[PDB]
Amino acid sequence: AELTTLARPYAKAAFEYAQAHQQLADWSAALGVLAAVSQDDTVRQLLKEPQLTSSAKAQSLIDVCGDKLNAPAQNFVRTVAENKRLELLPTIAEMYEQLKAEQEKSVEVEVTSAFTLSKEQQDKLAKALSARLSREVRLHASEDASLIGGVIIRAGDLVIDGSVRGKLAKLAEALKS
Amino acid sequence: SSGRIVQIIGAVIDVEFPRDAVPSIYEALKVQGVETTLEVQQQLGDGVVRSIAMGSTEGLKRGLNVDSTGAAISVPVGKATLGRIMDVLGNPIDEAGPIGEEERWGIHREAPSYADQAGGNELLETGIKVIDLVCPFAKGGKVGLFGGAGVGKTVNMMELIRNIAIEHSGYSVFAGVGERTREGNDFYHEMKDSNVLDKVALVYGQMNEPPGNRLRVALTGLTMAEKFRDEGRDVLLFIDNIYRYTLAGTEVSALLGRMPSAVGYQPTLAEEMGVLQERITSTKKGSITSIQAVYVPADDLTDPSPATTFAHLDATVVLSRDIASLGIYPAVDPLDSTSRQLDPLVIGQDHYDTARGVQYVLQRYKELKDIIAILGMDELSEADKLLVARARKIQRFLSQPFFVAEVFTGSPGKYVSLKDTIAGFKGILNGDYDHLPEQAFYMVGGIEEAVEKAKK
Amino acid sequence: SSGRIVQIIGAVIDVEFPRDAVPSIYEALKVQGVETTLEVQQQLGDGVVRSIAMGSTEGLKRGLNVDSTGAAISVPVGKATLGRIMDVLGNPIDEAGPIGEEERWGIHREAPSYADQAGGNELLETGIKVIDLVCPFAKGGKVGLFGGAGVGKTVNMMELIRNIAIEHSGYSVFAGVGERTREGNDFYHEMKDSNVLDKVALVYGQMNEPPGNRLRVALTGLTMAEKFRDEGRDVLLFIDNIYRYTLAGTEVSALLGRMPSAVGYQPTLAEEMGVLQERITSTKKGSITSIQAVYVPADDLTDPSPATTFAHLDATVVLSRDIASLGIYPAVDPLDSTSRQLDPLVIGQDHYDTARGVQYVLQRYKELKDIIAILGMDELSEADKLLVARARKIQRFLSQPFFVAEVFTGSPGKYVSLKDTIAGFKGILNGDYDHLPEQAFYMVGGIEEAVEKAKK
Amino acid sequence: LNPSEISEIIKGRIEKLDVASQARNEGTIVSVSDGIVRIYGLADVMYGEMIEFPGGVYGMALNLEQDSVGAVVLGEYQGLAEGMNAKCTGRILEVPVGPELLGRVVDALGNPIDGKGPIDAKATDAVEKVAPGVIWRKSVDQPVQTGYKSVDAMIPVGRGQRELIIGDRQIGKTALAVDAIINQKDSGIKCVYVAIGQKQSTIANVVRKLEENGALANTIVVAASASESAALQYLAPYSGCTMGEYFRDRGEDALIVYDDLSKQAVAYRQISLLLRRPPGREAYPGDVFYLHSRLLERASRVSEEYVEKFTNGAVTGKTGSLTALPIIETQAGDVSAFVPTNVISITDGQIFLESAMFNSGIRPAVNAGISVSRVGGAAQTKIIKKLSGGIRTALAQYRELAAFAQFASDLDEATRKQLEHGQRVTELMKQKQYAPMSIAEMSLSLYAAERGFLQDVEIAKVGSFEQALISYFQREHAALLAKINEKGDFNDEIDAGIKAGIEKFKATQ
Amino acid sequence: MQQLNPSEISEIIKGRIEKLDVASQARNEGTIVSVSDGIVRIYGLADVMYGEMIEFPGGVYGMALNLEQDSVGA
Amino acid sequence: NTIVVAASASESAALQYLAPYSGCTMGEYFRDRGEDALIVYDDLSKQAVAYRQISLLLRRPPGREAYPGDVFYL
Amino acid sequence: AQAEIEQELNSVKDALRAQVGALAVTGAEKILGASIDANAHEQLVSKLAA
Amino acid sequence: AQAEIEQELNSVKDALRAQVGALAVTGAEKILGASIDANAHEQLVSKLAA
Ligand SMILES: Nc1ncnc2c1ncn2[C@@H]1O[C@H](COP(=O)(O)OP(=O)(O)OP(=O)(O)O)[C@@H](O)[C@H]1O
Ligand SMILES: Nc1ncnc2c1ncn2[C@@H]1O[C@H](COP(=O)(O)OP(=O)(O)O)[C@@H](O)[C@H]1O
Ligand SMILES: Nc1ncnc2c1ncn2[C@@H]1O[C@H](COP(=O)(O)OP(=O)(O)O)[C@@H](O)[C@H]1O
Ligand SMILES: [Mg+2]
Repeated sequence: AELTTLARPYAKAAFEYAQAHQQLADWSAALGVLAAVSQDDTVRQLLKEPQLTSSAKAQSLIDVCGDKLNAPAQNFVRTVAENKRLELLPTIAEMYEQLKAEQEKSVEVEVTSAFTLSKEQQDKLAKALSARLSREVRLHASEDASLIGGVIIRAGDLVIDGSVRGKLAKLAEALKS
Repeated sequence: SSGRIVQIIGAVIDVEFPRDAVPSIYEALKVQGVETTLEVQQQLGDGVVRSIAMGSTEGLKRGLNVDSTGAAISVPVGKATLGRIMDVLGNPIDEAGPIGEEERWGIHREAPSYADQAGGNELLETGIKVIDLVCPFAKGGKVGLFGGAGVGKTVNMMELIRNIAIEHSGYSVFAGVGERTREGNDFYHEMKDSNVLDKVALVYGQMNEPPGNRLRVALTGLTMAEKFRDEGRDVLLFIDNIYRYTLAGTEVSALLGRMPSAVGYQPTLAEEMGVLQERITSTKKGSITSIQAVYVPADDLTDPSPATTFAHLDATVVLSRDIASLGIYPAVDPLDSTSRQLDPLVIGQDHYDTARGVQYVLQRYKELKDIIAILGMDELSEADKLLVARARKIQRFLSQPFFVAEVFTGSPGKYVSLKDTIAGFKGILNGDYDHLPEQAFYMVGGIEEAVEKAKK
Repeated sequence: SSGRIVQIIGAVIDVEFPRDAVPSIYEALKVQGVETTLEVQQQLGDGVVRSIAMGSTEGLKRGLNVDSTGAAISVPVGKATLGRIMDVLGNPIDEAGPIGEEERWGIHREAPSYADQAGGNELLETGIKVIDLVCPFAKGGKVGLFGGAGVGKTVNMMELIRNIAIEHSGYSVFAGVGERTREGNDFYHEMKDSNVLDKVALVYGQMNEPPGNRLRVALTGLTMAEKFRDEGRDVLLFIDNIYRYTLAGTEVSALLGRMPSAVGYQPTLAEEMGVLQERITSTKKGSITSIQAVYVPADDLTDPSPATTFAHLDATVVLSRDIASLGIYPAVDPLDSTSRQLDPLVIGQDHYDTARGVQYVLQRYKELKDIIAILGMDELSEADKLLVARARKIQRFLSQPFFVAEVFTGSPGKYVSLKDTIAGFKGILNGDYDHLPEQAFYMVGGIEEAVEKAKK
Repeated sequence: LNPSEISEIIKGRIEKLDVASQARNEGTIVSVSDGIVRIYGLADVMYGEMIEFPGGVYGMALNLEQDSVGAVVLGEYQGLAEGMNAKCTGRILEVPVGPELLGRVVDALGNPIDGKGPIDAKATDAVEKVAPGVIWRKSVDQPVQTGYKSVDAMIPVGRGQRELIIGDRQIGKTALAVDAIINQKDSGIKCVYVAIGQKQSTIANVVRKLEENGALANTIVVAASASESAALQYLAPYSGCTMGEYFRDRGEDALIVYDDLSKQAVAYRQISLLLRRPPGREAYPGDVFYLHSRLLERASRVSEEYVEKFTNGAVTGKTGSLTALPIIETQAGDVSAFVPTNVISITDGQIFLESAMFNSGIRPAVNAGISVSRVGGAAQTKIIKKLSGGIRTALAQYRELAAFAQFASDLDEATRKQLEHGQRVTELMKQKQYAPMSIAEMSLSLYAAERGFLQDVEIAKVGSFEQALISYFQREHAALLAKINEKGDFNDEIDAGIKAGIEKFKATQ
Repeated sequence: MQQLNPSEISEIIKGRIEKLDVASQARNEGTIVSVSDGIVRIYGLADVMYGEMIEFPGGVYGMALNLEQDSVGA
Repeated sequence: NTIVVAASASESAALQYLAPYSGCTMGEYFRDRGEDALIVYDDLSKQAVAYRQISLLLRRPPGREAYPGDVFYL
Repeated sequence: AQAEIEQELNSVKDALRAQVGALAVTGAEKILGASIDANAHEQLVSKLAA
Repeated sequence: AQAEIEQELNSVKDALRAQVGALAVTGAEKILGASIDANAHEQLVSKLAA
């Protein structure tokens, strides 16, 4: 199955508890540190040994994180380990942020341009995107010399291409016919 | 509170609802913008329900809102349904305006109790020689017409509709389940032109329709017949093809996450038939006389669907491709066909002995098939030669020109009484017609017509 | 960039590559430090691809580096391939050193488009009397070859290889699909002793090679034939056994875990046959004609493999054990052999009447031979006795001396034109040669040679 | 021949081009296996929508799961790879439609393959649709002449009927259906020929025969050869059906031939097994009946009210129709097999071709004993309807007595005359390929046999007598043949005119 | 990766975040997780025997037949 | 003059699957040294049955009569 | 024969319009000469178009 | 007809070389509604060098 199909129940349970107790910020840090720690090459190896029991894998991961996990977050790691799903931690953190972003009415937007775009232009783009998405947009600008001009915006599955590269492809498709 | 579509695969749709507002099984749901109706079938847990669409799923997408209606699919019932055509959801499809019902009934209901069952053996004359002889029907009983493709299930059911409507004055219900759309149009205009339409309720879910419609249309037609039965009336229920209801369940079973049983059928095959078949019954309040056409896949009578259907019927009529290939119609097999009414205490010793005598001769002729194919009739004993000659006359005398079949041959239809049926076969068995040529008995209504045909 | 072996299960190997460097479907991969080649079959996701090894996997281990070649399995093409034996990958399997190719082509491509079809139906003159008269071959057609063993199958292939090269300036390719190593060696020496080896390219996919090798050899031989077709030539492609190509697909499909179809064949049975057979056609530049030996499982012509193969065949040549016993060569049955071009609209009325005339006389002689055997020659009339005499002359005139059979027959080989063939049989049927003895027609090129032989 | 002011059209393309940015809904390919692709993303994709991939390749969405989309590739899948882009098109699976398709050869998606340039179609329509309901249909009562004596006399076909052509391989199934298309060139009926799983060389020969006979300008050819993707072979019948429905919905008449529905079923079984769906009898999918029944239900006759409603009043007082001639191949003549039995349960009758008849020199090969038309008796023209009643019974008497010809010289007068008549009707029913007969020509052959004018003619000369009699009426009675050909009417004046001509023929030619 | 087991439901997981203790629910009690075709999957019911009777809200009775590690199919 | 290689009914299926290859290897010793040898495999059907068992327990995909895709190659 | 001659000509006219003329997609070289001033106009155009 | 077009093909193939520049410049000013003044100075080298 897709890792997203298996991490949905755990991400939803952690989000409902964090929301009901007003701990939304705390759990973003706990899940983020568990995700990062579970992917380091010595922890990645310890979480695959055949002689360790589920409780020892959970305890080892709890001791490494230490103070970056409250009592509820420790009960959650013990639950994920007992159900044999510690490989889902990076995906659980990713899905928890999606639920939190839609709760706070915010959207993460990726932007690529031919040349560096100034703060005035970034805010001008953000204003329009916020109006159509009816969400607080957070832009992540980046450079791509492949484009000969313009910008390409992407927010989830929505893709708006204003780059002259895309315009040159449309011109080609209309003349090759 | 509304839910949202989370998955779409063919006719099956998964919808997520709040944990405190999950719809019940068989509850009807509606997609907000498209107005497509869905029937809940399973509760998967975590607020998700699995449902079957009662229409086309082309153009639907994930994330669409769905409303729960608080009840099962409900259809109009009573006098307002007579002379009108309806779809699976109970909508009018005859362009004659809205239905004027006083009440609506849910299509899912429990079968009548053991204490509500009605006992009865009153003989029903069909006017068809082979049926009236070896597999007689009874008022308020169930009849099944078993047969492969092209052998005659519809022609025989249309002749039975024509002949039974002569002595029946009550209401009728006809359910078109997974059959030709043209056959529905032909029957509708025939009744409209004959002025018989105001006594019949019509329900249609033909071959063009999606799996959800073909899976529930049989329940919609039966729900209308149950209203008339419970009003204390005697009603006729005709089902165009009961096998299509089972097949629609097979098309959807894998999508519902069920493991396949023998030859790919749903694991619930027998339960799906039992839940439908027990509702089609006569009770102490009123009676339902029913005739059902039963399709046989690849001519194999041992197939799980036909095999599971025999146990639900009072009279079993089996049609055969071999008999139809010899030009003998209606094409009923007298050795495979049977009825519970073929009892000396119900039909009397004269009819019973005549039917038994016909089956004995045909069974003995069947055993001689390979001997006759390799060496011919001349090597048989004088007793076997006499029996073969009578068997060949009996096979031909079982043939009959039907009124609905007049379009295929120009030959006038014939109606034969039970008295004339018993007299003809008894005379052939006793040897009163040993001098007539066997071609004199082919396509003749009564034994007198065989005597006249022999003079040509 | 290179990948790493992550899993090995028999002949199936899974390789992991960087996310931006995943190889394409059918791309050839090379294991570092070993001669093992892998062909990509499926892309599993996460940079992992599933492949089939083109050799033994014994001694391979997880973590070995794998290099992508950037293209499908590429084989040597052109004149450099004639008189050499090669494997599925185009490597020479004889000890005669490296092939001197100037060009290499990938084994996977689309069939010639609708617009590339040559158009008019043209016959391929084989120079063999029985084939050219009773079962004519169309240019770009597929011929099914039937019969046992020890009936002249190799000698017929060698004669066809000689005639296309010497009389039509063409070339031949032999694809040994599931070839027996003993028979592959014997055949190579028989062609060398018969001086036909320099006129044919040999590709062997031996029985002891993995399923992927046996499956792809047909495409390797076909790719070599496509190069010769594009040089403006008419080419012959021989497939050792088309049944083994079907089985190799079933074996590979089972290794890849696909759900099996009716009778256990791969679900892709009809498509795999179509991908191979649709490239063998007549195009505007030249043509590829194919002779394919066919095996029928359990003698059942309705089995999915024979039934799928027969949809593509244009002619059927049946070799007979009984005809070979009479000393008549080639031992082809004029009554069991068939051809789709044996139609008056395709070959004209004169050729059609002559061929049907020969078949009618031979069919009637077969019947008269049973009467002579059971009742004696005195039962036959003067017209029947004359017909028996003509049938014996026709039957002997179908025999012919081959240039590759000079060792067996002693006499020099003969190439017979279609014009000479039609004129000879037409004259015998008309009775123009009824004065000559039957022995004058045996082992002669044309009717003229029979007239001259009768004076000795 | 090539002016520079024509190749300058590029300026018009650049002037018409719109370079404004537009929002697209996208995804990324995750895996690729045997023509099936898994995609991550595409949240706005609809069930049955066309998905666009690089290099001009298209796919169809069939599995809308919570976390991914499963799509079947509509063509060659070997060029697709993990990480490639996928885009929603906002369009359900569609094909071009209209008169611009007449005389063209196209692939299953409507792209031209004949090399004659683009198709200037002004409209498109959905490939998958539910056929019109019970109240919108009309009874079949207009004829469709195939041009064959045996078929038009014993198995009549009407406008809007579904008539199955069934038999073993290589016995004239394609010949009968292509000759039926060729005979429509002057009838006003437009034709569609769908070739499923056929060899490219066979398709090219059928197109050559359509133009040699002048029928190509009235026919649309849809091709999905033996090497095309199983997705296109499974979809080709629905594309052809959609192109044929264009005429039905507009108050016109059309004819469609599905050269092999059994090849369409084999293509659908492949996709279903690759998707791991549980198989049934002969390993076919549970929905194999729904595959053909949904296709063949569209072939129909629609009432004037349906045409008036569909055209928004532009077409008034005209019915529309789509006639279908599906073809099925049976192994070893077995009619009891699963797929043949399913299509017999869907169609309005069938023409059975017998292998023993075909090999015995009776090339038409129509098995009258089992072949039948459920709705053609009401559609047959008056002259052929009145003369054909005795033809059917005469062949039955022949089948029962045919083996006795070796000893029939020593039988009773009645049996001898029944056999002698059955032999003459059997010989008369033979006909060559690409040689169709008009209502008047078929009427002469049927009249001569039904009225007993063949009793003194030997079996070896019945064919010679027929060709001579037709040739004679064409010069001596041209006005009578022209009258019969108008509408196939049969009054006392026409009956008297025919016997007078046959009697003068027998007495002088 | 194994498919999502019947007890891997957001409510069951959330219940364990608040208290890991199994004894917080009596071994004699459980909760319906799924209802399909005459088969009910229950979470809990730790002291159930093979063939034991289960009382459901409303007078309906069921019988244990699959005593699995996380659920009981009845 | 004979070498006898035995893999009895009670021995591990791996040994029964390998026995023909072991006996063939002992016979090939003479072939490669310019000598003649004769080998008898008393039941190739029993070797196939042993290989089918190993393949099914290793969870490899089955074909006709439950044999693995490589039974011809064996 | 005359219809086949027109089909040949239009295939050449289209092949010339596709091989040559469509070579104008090299307008990327003209567009390669763009700078930050022009980029600002394209960002304003993109912003006005969502 | 095939020989007649071979002759002409050569003439027109050279005539087209005078138009590809204007087509490409029309394409460049189509992509963005600016720089039509600047393009005219680089045109002389660019047309050939494309
Ligand atoms: N009426 C006829 N008179 C003479 N020959 C005929 C006639 N009808 C068909 N044939 C011949 O029969 C042969 C096979 O016909 P056809 O190709 O139509 O059969 P088919 O069943 O459709 O074959 P296939 O299964 O390959 O599609 C051809 O040679 C054709 O010319
Ligand atoms: N008496 C009869 N005369 C002629 N045909 C008959 C007769 N009885 C049955 N048939 C045949 O029955 C067939 C229709 O029945 P069938 O196909 O079994 O029913 P359904 O319409 O339910 O599929 C037609 O082919 C028709 O010719
Ligand atoms: N044309 C022929 N003339 C004489 N003998 C022939 C001829 N063709 C075949 N034979 C005989 O048949 C034998 C076997 O032929 P061959 O082609 O090798 O058949 P197969 O491959 O099936 O074993 C030859 O060795 C030869 O004795
Ligand atoms: Mg055909």
